[PDB]
Amino acid sequence: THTPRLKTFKVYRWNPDEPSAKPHLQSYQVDLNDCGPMVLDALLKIKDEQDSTLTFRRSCREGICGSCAMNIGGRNTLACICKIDQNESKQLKIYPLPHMFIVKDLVPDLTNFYQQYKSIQPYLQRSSFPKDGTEVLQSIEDRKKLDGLYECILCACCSTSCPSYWWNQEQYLGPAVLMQAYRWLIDSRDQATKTRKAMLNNSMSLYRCHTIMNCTRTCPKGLNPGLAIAEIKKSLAF
Amino acid sequence: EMNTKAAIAEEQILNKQRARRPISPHLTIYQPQLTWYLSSFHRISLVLMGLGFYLFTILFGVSGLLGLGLTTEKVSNWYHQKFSKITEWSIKGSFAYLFAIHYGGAIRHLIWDTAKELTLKGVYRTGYALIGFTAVLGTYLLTL
Amino acid sequence: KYHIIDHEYDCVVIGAGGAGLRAAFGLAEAGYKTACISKLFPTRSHTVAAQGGINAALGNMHKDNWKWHMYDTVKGSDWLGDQDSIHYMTREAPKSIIELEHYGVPFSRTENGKIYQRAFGGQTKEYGKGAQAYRTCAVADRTGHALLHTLYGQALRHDTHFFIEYFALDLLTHNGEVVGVIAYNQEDGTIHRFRAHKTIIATGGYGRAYFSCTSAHTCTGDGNAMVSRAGFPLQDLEFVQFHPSGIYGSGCLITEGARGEGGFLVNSEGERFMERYAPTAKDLACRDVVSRAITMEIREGRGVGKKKDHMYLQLSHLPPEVLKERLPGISETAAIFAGVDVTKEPIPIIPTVHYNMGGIPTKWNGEALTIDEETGEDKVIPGLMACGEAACVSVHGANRLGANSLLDLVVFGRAVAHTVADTLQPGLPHKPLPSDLGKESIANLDKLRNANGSRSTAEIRMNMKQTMQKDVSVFRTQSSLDEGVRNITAVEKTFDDVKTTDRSMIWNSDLVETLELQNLLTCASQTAVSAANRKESRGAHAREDYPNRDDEHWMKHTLSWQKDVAAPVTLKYRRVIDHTLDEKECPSVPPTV
Amino acid sequence: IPFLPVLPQKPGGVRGTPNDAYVPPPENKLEGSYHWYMEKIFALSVVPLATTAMLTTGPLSTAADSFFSVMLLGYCYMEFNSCITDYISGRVYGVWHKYAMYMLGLGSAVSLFGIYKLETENDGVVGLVKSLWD
Ligand SMILES: Cc1cc2nc3c(=O)[nH]c(=O)nc-3n(C[C@H](O)[C@H](O)[C@H](O)COP(=O)(O)OP(=O)(O)OC[C@H]3O[C@@H](n4cnc5c(N)ncnc54)[C@H](O)[C@@H]3O)c2cc1C
Ligand code: SF4
Ligand code: F3S
Ligand code: FES
Repeated sequence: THTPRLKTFKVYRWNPDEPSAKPHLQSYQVDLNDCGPMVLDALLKIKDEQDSTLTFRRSCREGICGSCAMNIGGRNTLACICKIDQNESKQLKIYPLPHMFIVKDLVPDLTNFYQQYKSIQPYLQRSSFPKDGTEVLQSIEDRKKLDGLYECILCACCSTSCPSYWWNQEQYLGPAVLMQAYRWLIDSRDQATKTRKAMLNNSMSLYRCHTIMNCTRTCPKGLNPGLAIAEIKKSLAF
Repeated sequence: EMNTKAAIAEEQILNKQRARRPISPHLTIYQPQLTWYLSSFHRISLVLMGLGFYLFTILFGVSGLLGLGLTTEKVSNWYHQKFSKITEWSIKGSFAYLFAIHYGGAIRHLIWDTAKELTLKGVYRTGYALIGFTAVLGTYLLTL
Repeated sequence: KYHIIDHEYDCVVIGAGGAGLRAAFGLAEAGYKTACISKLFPTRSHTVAAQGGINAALGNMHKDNWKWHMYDTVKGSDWLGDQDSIHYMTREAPKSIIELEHYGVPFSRTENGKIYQRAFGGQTKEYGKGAQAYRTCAVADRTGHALLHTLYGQALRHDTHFFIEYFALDLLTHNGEVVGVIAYNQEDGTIHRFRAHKTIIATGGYGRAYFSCTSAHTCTGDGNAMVSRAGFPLQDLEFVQFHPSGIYGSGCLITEGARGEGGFLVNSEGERFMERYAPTAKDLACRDVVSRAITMEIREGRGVGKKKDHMYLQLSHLPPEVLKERLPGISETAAIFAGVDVTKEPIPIIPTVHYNMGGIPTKWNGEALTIDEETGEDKVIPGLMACGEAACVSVHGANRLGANSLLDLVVFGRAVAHTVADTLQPGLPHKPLPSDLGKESIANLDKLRNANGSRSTAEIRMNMKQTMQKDVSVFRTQSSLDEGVRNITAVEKTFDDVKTTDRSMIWNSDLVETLELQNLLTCASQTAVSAANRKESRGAHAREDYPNRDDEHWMKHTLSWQKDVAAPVTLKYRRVIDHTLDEKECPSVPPTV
Repeated sequence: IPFLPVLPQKPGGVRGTPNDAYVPPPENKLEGSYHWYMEKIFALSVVPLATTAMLTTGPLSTAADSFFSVMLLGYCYMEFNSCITDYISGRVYGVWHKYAMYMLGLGSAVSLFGIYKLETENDGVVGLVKSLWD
């Protein structure tokens, strides 16, 4: 009854127990009828019913942990939100995140990214709390300023699409870490900002941005890490 | 002491594998978008027109100390006899648009460092007006 | 063949979730050499997906008193919870939320300048006889995501040696007491052998044993099985909670704020479920009576659907600016998995497996338990503690109250950090142990790696998932439960004929996902066995052939033993505590209806 | 960049473990925040003064052309300078980041003298670029 339609996925491959080989692209034919409407539902059917040497990261299938972010069909996006077009005449190319030292197949080494998130000090730095032991006070129009900043999931689909982070990624902090350096500047209860605005005032940590905004274009959660850099620059001068 | 020999015995078996990993490709797979195709024509357009501003002034500088006596009407009539007739226009037609995509590109950038129009709807509507401004100013400079 | 690398710490923590992180900087804020072993990066866990609120009797929207919050927790468990842990978790709840704002959690504010509290389901004030209460203390739709990213930034303030992407294999036991773990460095391919004094298990729940769950992909029971492979019991495994609102087909979750502020469970004929087939008087009750309300409605035939195993829920009566300010994250998870927006048409709904109210049996101060096999009293395991979802303090008992499991992590993670500081001294040498310590797990990692049989490791997982959805379900009797015990022993016996096609050692994602099947068969065989030996119906365990609650013969927890896969299961019982910590601060409630 | 020598780099891109923080360079606001001011000054000047270089019929006055010819030098200096620290950096080339910053010294200090022979002897730089054509 159900005549099978066949799309052809083209997945990047490497195997670090034979590093003399070159990374290549391998073709898998997936029966599109008994498969889910997303790409992670198609990359898990390959691992179950075909070659299970394929490795990748996945945790929730909803889009909130940021663990299966790859380069699907040309742009950086999350593989459990990206939708297969039901048109079985064209192919699909799945790559890892661009310009990262990859580990096995589609897993990049995000170790330099976790040492740069540690260094903007992501914790509150007050010095005094109210006398009857209750919470600190904050009005609604100061709480409105954080909307669009605290809800980043740390996927690095913005950092690894920025040509300045493709070359100087060992000293430039990237658009993902420079937005979270700004979530702690404009918090109304964070009374030490003379030090937060002093580790960014060197030659290349904030000023290797040229406003070529691939970041705001490719964030899958719909945030704006390109506007949130251009308020730090407007504050470090003024 | 343990835990100090554990961060040395593990690093030497980690740095032996870590130095054989490849680099995933970055250009030649990324998607042609408007955001890095317009701000890679703004970095080019000041290198080419910037070399033509340096090179036409050291020639008036190294002939300032060293006595050569180069005048404006001397180096201008030297230019016209040199290149062919279709070449005198092709440099003239390339450098016409390279000025207009940078003169229209310096106006655009100065809005962006006051944090205005930095949404995703504003980057595209002040990026289509950059394509209109090039084709009506750079064409006007060819008639003159 | 294998590289064995030794370490030497004071308190190692397994798991870096919401409950392993809170007990890993309360430990490093006292002078201890803490270490946190995790399989994922600490902000990729399952408590990043929580979206409700944290119950606390702050009372900044009306009058409130925590003595009433104690009554709704014990009534909501149908009197199987330990009533001295309810006294502790509810007393220290205003302190452990105001403390959570001094760490910098962006709590939703009110016009006064204080923390905003919505109205959740199950809590009413004045001792169960009064109006509905407003205690949930919420960020908008991302309370779980803003609780991880603050506790992880706070555990960067102190020194805490994170060992990210290590897979813990087994507990190192010796002469009846534990001394540490043995992990597996997933990035590199070496075997690490940590040694500690008070190892703390905060792994998480098993949810992937069923076919359609709302858990993550990494929520295999990995800390319930490590304990039971050493000989220790697991407590109350048959009580599994079924959430009444999960999307058809995939199993994704919509919140209970979709019915906490305005929500109509809408049938095929178009009415609200208030009476006359399935429902009680007050709506939006505890999830036990509202999920069994649904599965009988679609059984009779009053359920909208193409195959008519399907339901509706509208979100159109609300104003569209309160569907934006208070519930924005649900609006995207209903438009991409269902393809229907939440402002004009209803959305598909089915009940799926949500939370597991069982695990390692625990005191109220974090220490694990067992029984002495002669007198049957309690007896602490020397050197092992547990906290989180993988620990059964029985503060939830038989039915977990809604939005009460994020208070479980902050309060009982703070308590685990304090009771080590009163007992263990900082700085103490370790006893010397033999050289092949942990040799049974290297022989078991090696066996699953060089496997060659007939059945693939993704086919045995489909026989287990289709069995426990069919038999061990919301409506169960002792003629289909017995069919489940015979089937889940058959799927267990064919694990010695598995097939693995990846002999590599650096990021083996076929050796990890076949160890997550060994862990999920030990957890799943004692769920169908421990439910075929409970002839009563309370909470989320309902029997078709014994429809009344027996308070005199079944007021007891259940303990279960199973050493390996395909081994016989034995069961024994212990008495549930029924007295508080202070008879003058609060009096214990009597068992009523 | 061919014909240059390269410093020995880090094996794989990183050294250590994810709890080893990245220690930032000290505050050097003559290369940081002040350099952002000497980039907007030369951009807010060559935009209006080039608009009064098409709306003029003859040449410009020597006063209104000498102020336009220094600002075009500082504009093109601050874009060749950031193409040095972006591509010929100092982790991967070492001392040749500082030598190629000296070729923007005495290869641009003799361009300032070359303007002085175009403002007094001849007429300006907009008089030169119109004289050729276009
Ligand atoms: C969909 C969903 C919605 C929920 N919504 C709410 C809500 O609104 N309100 C509420 O109060 N509660 C809610 N809960 C319940 C609660 O959020 C979670 O059950 C609870 O947070 C789990 O936290 P935990 O610390 O127990 O475990 P987790 O947070 O799951 O900790 C798991 C971590 O343990 C580590 N780990 C696991 N296995 C291993 C291993 N083998 N080796 C090493 N490390 C390992 C990993 O780091 C992993 O990240 C929800 C649960 C779910 C599933
Ligand atoms: S800004 Fe967006 S793309 Fe970048 S890490 Fe955060 S969620 Fe991901
Ligand atoms: S793409 Fe890069 S240059 Fe800035 S605007 Fe975004 S961080
Ligand atoms: S699995 Fe959580 S983002 Fe795709």
